[PDB]
Amino acid sequence: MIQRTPKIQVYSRHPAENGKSNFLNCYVSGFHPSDIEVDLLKNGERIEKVEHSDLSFSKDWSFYLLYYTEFTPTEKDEYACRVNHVTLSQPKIVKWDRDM
Amino acid sequence: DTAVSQTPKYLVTQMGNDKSIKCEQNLGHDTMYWYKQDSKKFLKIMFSYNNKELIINETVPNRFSPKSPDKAHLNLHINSLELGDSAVYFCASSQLAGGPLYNEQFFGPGTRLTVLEDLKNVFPPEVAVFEPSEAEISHTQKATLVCLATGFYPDHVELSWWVNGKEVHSGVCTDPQPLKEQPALNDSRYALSSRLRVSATFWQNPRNHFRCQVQFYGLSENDEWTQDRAKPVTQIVSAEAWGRA
Amino acid sequence: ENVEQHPSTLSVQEGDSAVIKCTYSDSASNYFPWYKQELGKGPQLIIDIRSNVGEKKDQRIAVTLNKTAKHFSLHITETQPEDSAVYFCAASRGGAQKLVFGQGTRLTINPNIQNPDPAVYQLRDSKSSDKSVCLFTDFDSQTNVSQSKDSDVYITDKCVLDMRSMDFKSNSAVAWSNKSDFACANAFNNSIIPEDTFFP
Amino acid sequence: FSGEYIPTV
Amino acid sequence: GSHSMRYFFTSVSRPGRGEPRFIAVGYVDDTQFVRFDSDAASQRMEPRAPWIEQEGPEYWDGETRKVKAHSQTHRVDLGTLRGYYNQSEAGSHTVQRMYGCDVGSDWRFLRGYHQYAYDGKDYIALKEDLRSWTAADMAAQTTKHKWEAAHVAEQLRAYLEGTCVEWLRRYLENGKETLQRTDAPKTHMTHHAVSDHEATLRCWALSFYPAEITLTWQRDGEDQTQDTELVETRPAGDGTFQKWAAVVVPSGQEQRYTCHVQHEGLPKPLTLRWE
Repeated sequence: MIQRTPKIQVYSRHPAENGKSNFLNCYVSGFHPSDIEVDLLKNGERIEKVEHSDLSFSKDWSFYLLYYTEFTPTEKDEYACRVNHVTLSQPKIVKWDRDM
Repeated sequence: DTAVSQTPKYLVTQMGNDKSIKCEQNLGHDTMYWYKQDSKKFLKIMFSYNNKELIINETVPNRFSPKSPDKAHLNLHINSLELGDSAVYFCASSQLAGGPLYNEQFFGPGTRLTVLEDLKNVFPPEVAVFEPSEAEISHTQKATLVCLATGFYPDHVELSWWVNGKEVHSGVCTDPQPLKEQPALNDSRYALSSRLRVSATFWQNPRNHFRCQVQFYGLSENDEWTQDRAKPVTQIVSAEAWGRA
Repeated sequence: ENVEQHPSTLSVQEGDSAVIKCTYSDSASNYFPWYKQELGKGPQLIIDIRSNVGEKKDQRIAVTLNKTAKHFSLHITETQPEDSAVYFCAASRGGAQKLVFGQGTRLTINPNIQNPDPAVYQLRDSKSSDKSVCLFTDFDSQTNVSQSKDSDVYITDKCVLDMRSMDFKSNSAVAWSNKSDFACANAFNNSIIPEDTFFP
Repeated sequence: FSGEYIPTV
Repeated sequence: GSHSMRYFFTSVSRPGRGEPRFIAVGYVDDTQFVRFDSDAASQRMEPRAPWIEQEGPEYWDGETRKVKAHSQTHRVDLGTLRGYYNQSEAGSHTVQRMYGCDVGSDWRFLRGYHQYAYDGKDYIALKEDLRSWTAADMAAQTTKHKWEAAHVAEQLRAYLEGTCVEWLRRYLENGKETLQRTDAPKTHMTHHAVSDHEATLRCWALSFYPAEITLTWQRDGEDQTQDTELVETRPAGDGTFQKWAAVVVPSGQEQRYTCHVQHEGLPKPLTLRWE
């Protein structure tokens, strides 16, 4: 009955050039149990054509998942990753950053 | 002591009726099972239940409806009956876990079920005992009694020898399967034979009582017996004899 | 999804060896038990094989596994009259998966007969129900009994009782009928013993 | 391939 | 030159809401190549790599059956383990299982695995020699003995030493090009101040496969972990991976803190710094 809370990483597949097509990845990892709720955000709004990886786990049995969507980034647009868990008070929201 | 029990023993009704079978084990097992063993002794797994949870399902003529209330009980309700349900249904239970470490499946005594187009061709048996010829009593100093249980349908009998109010097995041999009195027919009655061989000296003593006792399994306390006929209720048919000199 | 049990029936003398050979068609099966079914009662595990061990033996019965060829066999060495039963071989993949049964084999261990004193005696009754019945008892294992060529003369199959106090086994058959024309003298069709059968 | 055999805890 | 096949199994119990959720995935090295998800529609084992798509019907029929049988087992266990630990039938629980085999540059058997976990914690697992067991608690202790007596190892091992490895070879060559590629890290560096007069230094590794890579920041003769902040290697979704390491540094000696980037597929190791 152990509980690890998800570590979150937001970034794109390739480098972030405005105006040409890329992928917005959200990597949840190191968490337990397997139930997790993960959404991607465009300027505060929920994205719908969002796929995810198949569930897997580490050497320590903690789970990891990759949520990802196809997007062309812009000046204005800010993207964000929202992740809710059993381990989490309120949903945790993480903003994209082209250099992290 | 401990076992996989299963009621009723035999059972007989006709097409499109509704019947239910139960089963229980106090072995303390994970799993329980249901097998159908058809006319020619072939066993086929039907369902299974690990901890109320159903695993095996094979194919569900969904007339066939299992039900496992707790780990230790397991019932099968069959609805709208088939002449082809004429089979013997076997509860069993195993224990999955530790490998399974212990793989054997434990069987119940089976619930025999024959389903008919028409219950009027059901009959209880006539029981004859025949006292040993004096021929063999000289030539061997042993005495074979012969019992005849005849004219019954379906093949639901249990024949036994009682000697002096105790049930006897030694010296007994009972026919492995019946004869059909008309091997031509589908509806044919049956005829069973049995043999009790005793010492000639044992025979020659009329404080000695021989009873051939055949259990018939028939119609219950709900049917439609409409006729100038007994009503083949599950019943016993006995017949006696005494020693001579 | 299939298991072949050969042979369907099998007769063996009280001394000889009995071998039933089974072939399963799956190749990922790794559990092979044999079930003994005495008389329409609940099948019972006599012996099973898991590990890989190409031979598991327990006293007078033994199992072989040659899993590459997809076959496994029950050996009954040391036969006896009790050994008579219907034997079933099964194969499964272990764990929560289904056992698959063969057609099963009908095993008769014909007993070794005493000092064969074959005879056909006639018994009578106490009577309501017609007949006399005729008893062809004591004969040895090498006699086979076939039926009548009558619709009204009833002959049962060979059968073995064991008077256990006097270590005595004996065969017999029953034959009964309606005929005023019945009598035991020729009641049995067949090839009797030569024919010593004491015919009082 | 993936295991043809698998035990039961 | 090392390789590996690794199957991953997760079944998680849904009290009241049907059967348990069951997800299974297969990997060679750091490529995923098959999957199974019970909630999915097809209810078959699925390809996730082109070189396996090659495989004929019996392979796929076959893999579908075994992986289903994997969940039936896990399903039984789920109850069994409730028993073992004395647990309400109302809680949910997670069973995890992973096994597999490693080969060397010779593509011969090196190592074997088979491990098991209840509620994300060690239960029992197969020890290094594929013959004895390590149980993590009182419950698995039960299971150890029973397995020892039940000869469980003896079978798992034939798979792990044999059929596992046979196939890992088969896959490696049918997937000649995907599996034995060696995509080296596209590196660079970044500057972020925070502070005003210290500054964070970030060494990037990108588009590299497999995922095994070392990022160190330094002395300027050799190393540093005051604040070499380092993040979990992460996937791109194209088959390759990413990582970075970072140091916060005093503002006018950025020019003697280098970053080293070791990886397969790099002929000679890369040293990298911000002039």
